[PDB]
Amino acid sequence: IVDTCSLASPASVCRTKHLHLRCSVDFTRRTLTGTAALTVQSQEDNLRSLVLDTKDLTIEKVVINGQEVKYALGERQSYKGSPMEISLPIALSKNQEIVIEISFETSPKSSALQWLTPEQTSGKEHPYLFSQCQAIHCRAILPCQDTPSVKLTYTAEVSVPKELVALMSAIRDGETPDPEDPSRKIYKFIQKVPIPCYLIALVVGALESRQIGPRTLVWSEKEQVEKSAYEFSETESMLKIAEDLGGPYVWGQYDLLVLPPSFPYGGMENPCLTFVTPTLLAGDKSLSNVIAHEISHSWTGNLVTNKTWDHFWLNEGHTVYLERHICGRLFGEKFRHFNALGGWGELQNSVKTFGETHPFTKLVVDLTDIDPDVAYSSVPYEKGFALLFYLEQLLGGPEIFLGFLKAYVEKFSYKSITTDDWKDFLYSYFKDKVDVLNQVDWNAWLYSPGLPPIKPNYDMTLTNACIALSQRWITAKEDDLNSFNATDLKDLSSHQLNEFLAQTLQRAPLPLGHIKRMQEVYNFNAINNSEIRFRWLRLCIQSKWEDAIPLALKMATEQGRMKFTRPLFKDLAAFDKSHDQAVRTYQEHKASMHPVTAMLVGKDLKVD
Ligand SMILES: COc1ccc(Cc2ccccc2)cc1
Ligand SMILES: [Zn+2]
Repeated sequence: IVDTCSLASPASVCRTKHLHLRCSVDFTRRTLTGTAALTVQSQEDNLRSLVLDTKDLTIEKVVINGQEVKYALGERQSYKGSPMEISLPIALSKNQEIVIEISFETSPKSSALQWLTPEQTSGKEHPYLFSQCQAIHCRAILPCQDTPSVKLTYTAEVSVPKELVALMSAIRDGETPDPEDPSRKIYKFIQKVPIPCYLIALVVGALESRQIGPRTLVWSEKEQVEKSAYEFSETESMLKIAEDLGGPYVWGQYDLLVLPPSFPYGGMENPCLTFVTPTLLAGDKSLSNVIAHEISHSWTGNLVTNKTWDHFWLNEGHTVYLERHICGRLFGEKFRHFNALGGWGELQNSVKTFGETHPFTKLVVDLTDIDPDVAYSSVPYEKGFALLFYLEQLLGGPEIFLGFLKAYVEKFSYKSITTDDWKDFLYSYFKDKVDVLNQVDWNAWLYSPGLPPIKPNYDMTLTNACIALSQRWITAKEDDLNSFNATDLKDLSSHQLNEFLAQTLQRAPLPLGHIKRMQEVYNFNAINNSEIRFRWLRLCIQSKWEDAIPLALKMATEQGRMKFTRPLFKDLAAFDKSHDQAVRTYQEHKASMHPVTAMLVGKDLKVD
C-alpha cells in the first residue's frame, strides 16, 4: 500500500514509535519553536537515511546521540510540503532504534494553526491558538512521517504565557512555572495509546473547565463554559452506550473542547480531548448527535485507523453507523431510521453537487495529486453508512451486525487497515453467509461514482410529517398561502423542522411570495439553531429574497464551520444581487479566516 499524500519514508522502511515534543508558543511572532524527538525503528537492514514530511518548517539543527548530523530539505511539492532527508550517524539493522531530535520552528502560515487576536475571542483580552492536523497538516506543525499508516505514542512539554492554559490530545501530566521564563507556564502531556500523527492537537487560550462526568471536563472560555456543560450533559451516557457497542474505552479521559466560531468542522475527534464547534450550543441538546459521532471515533478512527486516506470511509462510515446507534438507544429505533434517511438526502445533495461521475463521489477515492481538503465532503460519511446500513439489513439485522462491529474493532485495534482488510474480515466473520455477501455489487459500492447501486430500507414514521408539510409548500398556489399557519409546526421537533427545510431546499427555488409568506407564519428568522437557520437562509437566497442577503452574509462570517460557510458563500455568489457583496465580504475577512477555510472559499468563489 502506498500513501500518495506523504513524502516521508513509508512504514515498510521505518516506523516512528514515540514522539517527545518540547516547544514554546510565541503569540508575538505567531510561531511554534522547539524540538521534536522522534524514536524511529528501522524496518530494513543497512538503513542509512530516512525522509520526513515538512511544510513551511524552519529547521535549525538535527541532533542524534548528542551530535549534529547532515540534513537536506528538498523542493516544495505544493500542498504536500517539502521532503526532509536525514543522514543517520550509524547504519541501522532491522528493528534497530535511534532517537532523532529535530530543532524546528513553524511559520505564521502554518496550515494546521489559526492564531486569533484578543478581539477574535470571547474575553477580548487574550490571544488564542488551536490546531487541526487532519488530514495532512501535522507536517505544518512538526517534522514527521505524516501518514495514518504509522502509529505512535507521545509526550509533550508546552510553554505558554502564564496567564494562559494549554491543552493537548493527551492525558494532562501537571504544570509548572517555566524555569527559563518567570512569565510563562509549562504544561506536560502524555499519550500512552499509539495514535496516527493527525490526531496530535494543541490549544492555548484563556480556558476554563467544568466537570460533567467521571471522566469528562468541558473546556472553553468563561463565557461559554456553562452553556457548553449543559449542552453536552449526555456525554457520559453516550460513552457508556459506545462502550457497550465497541468495547472498553481505552483512552482514560474524555474531555470536550468548545472552540471559537472559526473552527472549520463540526467536530475533531482528538483523543482525550474532542474539539467541537460552538454552533452546537443550540440550547436544547438537539445537536448532540455530533458528540455521539466524535465519541464513536474513539473506536472507529482512533483505535482502528485507515492506512491511507484513500480508505477514509472506514473512519467516518463506521463512525456514523455507531453515532446513529447511540441516538437509537437514547431516542428509539424510529429515530435512528429518521437520521439514516435524512443522511441519504445529504448523500443526494453531495452527488448532485459534484456530479454523478465525479471521482470524489466514489467510496474509495484516488487522492493521487489531489489535495485532501479539496476532496472532503459528506460522501465517505453517508455512502459509507449507506453500505453498512445496507449490509445490516442484508445479514440479519442490527443486533447481528453490531456483533461484527465489536469483533471488527477488537480485530484491528491499535492498527491501520485498508478496505480489503475490512472486506476480508467481513467475509471471515460472516463465513456462513458468503452467498449473501456475493450478491453485493462490491465494485459499484466501493469504486463507482454517484448514488449507491441499491437504496436501503427506511422507516418513515418521523419523516412523514416532514414530507407532508414540505409537499404542501412546493405544490402551493397563491390561494394556498393564506391557509399556512404557525400551528403547522406544533407537533414537529427541531429535527423534523430541520428536515422539512432540507426537503424543501432540494426543490429550490420557490416563488418569492412563498418564502415571504413562510417567514410571516413560521418566523424562521428568529431561530438561532445553526442547522435550521443555515438551510432556511439558503432557501431564501436561492429563492432570490434580497432581505436575507445581510443575514446569510452575517452567518457566513460570524462562524467558520465550513459545513455552513461554504454553501452560504456559493449561494450568495450565485445570487446576482449579492455576488459583489459576497466576494467583497470574503476579501475583507480572508486575512482573519481559518487558512484551510480561506483557501476553499476562495476556490468556490473562484477568486484564486
Ligand atoms: C477531515 O479532514 C480530511 C480531509 C480529507 C480527507 C481525505 C478524503 C476526503 C474525502 C473522501 C476520501 C478521503 C480526510 C480527512
Ligand atoms: Zn467524523
